[PDB]
This record gives sequence, structure tokens and C-alpha cells, in this order.
Amino acid sequence: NVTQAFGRRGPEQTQGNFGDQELIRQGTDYKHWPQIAQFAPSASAFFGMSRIGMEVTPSGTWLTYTGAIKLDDKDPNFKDQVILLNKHIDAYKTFP
Amino acid sequence: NVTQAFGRRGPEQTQGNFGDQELIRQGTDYKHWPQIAQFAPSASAFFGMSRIGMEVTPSGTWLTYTGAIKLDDKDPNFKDQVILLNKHIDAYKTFP
Amino acid sequence: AEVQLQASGGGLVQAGGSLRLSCAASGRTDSTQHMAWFRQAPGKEREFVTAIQWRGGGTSYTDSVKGRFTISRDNAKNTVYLEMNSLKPEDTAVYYCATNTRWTYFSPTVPDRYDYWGQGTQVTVSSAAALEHHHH
Repeated sequence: NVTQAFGRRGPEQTQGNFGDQELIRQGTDYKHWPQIAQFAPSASAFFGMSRIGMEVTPSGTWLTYTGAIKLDDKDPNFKDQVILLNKHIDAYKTFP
Repeated sequence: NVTQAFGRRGPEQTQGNFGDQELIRQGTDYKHWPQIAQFAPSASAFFGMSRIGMEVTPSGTWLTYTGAIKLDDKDPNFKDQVILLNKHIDAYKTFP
Repeated sequence: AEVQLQASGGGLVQAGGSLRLSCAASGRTDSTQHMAWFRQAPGKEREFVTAIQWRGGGTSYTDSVKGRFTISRDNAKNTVYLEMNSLKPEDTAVYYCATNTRWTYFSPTVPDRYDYWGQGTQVTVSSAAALEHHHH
């Protein structure tokens, strides 16, 4: 369960926003999870392409990160990949 | 190698900012890379804790992300980890 | 009107001269995600110039100003600076700083995606014509 491991989906920066009810409940057992995991960066890509920072707050010391992974419109499944990713991006807004 | 794969370190949104010349040249062969790579998130963690977005720009369609990783203050090597990460964050500003 | 923007730094210089625009943000600066500069020349449409991420600090520039213009912000204060070197007559325009609140990685380049706006600052690049202004 995504909620137990990484918290509730929400509009805050402290909160993750990815995942509909199926993906939250099933997690990696979601049918199309491998099609999503392929876009996750490797260790080298993460620290190589992302813009990294450091903040010392009352809650602790945080390694901040942000970046952009180019999707290949050339991939035959590009349209399906975009649809799949959009299905889970900010899906919490339509939750009961 | 890091420059060849991801590009030169800089302040622009199209560029990464992490890595001194030693890490840039050696890459994964850098002596302290495993100690840095441990903070890189796994695929499930990346999509679970980050704020994900789908952004279509003149350059193309991009899967974007932002987040923060809390460093364990009870970790015995917490102080060395901060030094090593700060050793590479925005180090390009000190490049000759 | 949760966020207020204070802009300054415009002036009249010769070609090749330099200026520094400043945009100080006040109020609920926490919601700011991107700060950008737009410009409008006489008889022309509003054009995107540069932008910066409020948190990470990534920067963006239009092609015509790359290398000559540099936007920056020290993370602790809420004032952003636009350093303008090697100014050309094509840079003569009214400059406007703006902020938004929706998170995106790439700074938007259209005015409608920004929510708060500062006062326009006039920038004029003149060919040996500031002399008359100096006298007056």
C-alpha cells in the first residue's frame, strides 16, 4: 500500500501526488506498474540530471531534488505511456 | 563521463547542478559513489514520495518531479554524508 | 493580492552598457513557484525574457538574451535580480516581473500562467542620445 509507505496523496510539496486508488491499494502488484517504473531514474541519472539542494529545518536535514525526464515521442507506446502517467498524476483530487 | 551523459553542470532548468570535477570525470567509478547512490530513490520510492507532473514544452513532453529525502540523524555516518553531499552540490560554481 | 512585487532598476544607457533590474517579493512568498520577466517594445507583443525557480533556482532565457542577461536569487531573501550586460537597441522595452503559484518544473513563458505582477520598469538603449538627457 502506497499510503502506508509514502503517506497520503495530496497537494503539498511534502506530499506525493502520484497514484489512483488502484495503484495505491495494489502498489507494485498493479498491472501496469512495470510500464511506470521504467521511467524512474537510475542512481547515476538521479544525481546527474536532477537539480539537488540541502535544507536544515526543525524537522531535520533534507536532500531536496527536482528534475525533468524527457519522454520519447518516438516510442511506439508513447500515447499509452502518457495516458497511464496522467491517470495517476493528481488522481487524489477525484477521490471520495 | 557525467558531463558526457547528462551535460555540463549549471544554473539553468535544462541542466543538473550536482558533482565536482572528480565525480564528473569518474562517475560511477568515483570512490565515494555508493555512499551517494544510497540516497537515490528506488523506482517505487521515486513515484511514491515525489510530486510528479507531465509538462509539454517546445522541447517536448517531460515527466517532471520534485521532492526531498530526509537524512537519518541517528545514522552513525550522518555528518560525513552531509559533507559529501554538500561537497558536490553546486560545486560547479567553484570550478576554475 | 497575497503576493506583492516591487520592481526597479530601469534606466537609459548606450549600446553595450549595463543595467540591473530587481524584483522584491513580499507577502506569502511561500506559494511562489516561478518568477519571470516579460518585456514589451513599442508596437510589439509582450515577450518572455527570463525566469527562475523559486525553490531549486533553475533559470531560463529567451534566445536573444542568452549570455547577456543573468537572473539570480539568493535563497534566503525574496529579491531576484536580472543583470543586463551588452545592452542592444532591441532590448529597449518596458520590463515586468511576475510570479505564479502552480508548481511546474519548467517556468511558463506565457503571461496568463502568472498570477502576480509588478510595476513596469522602462529600459532604453540609446545611440549617443543620453547626452541631451544628462544636460536637462
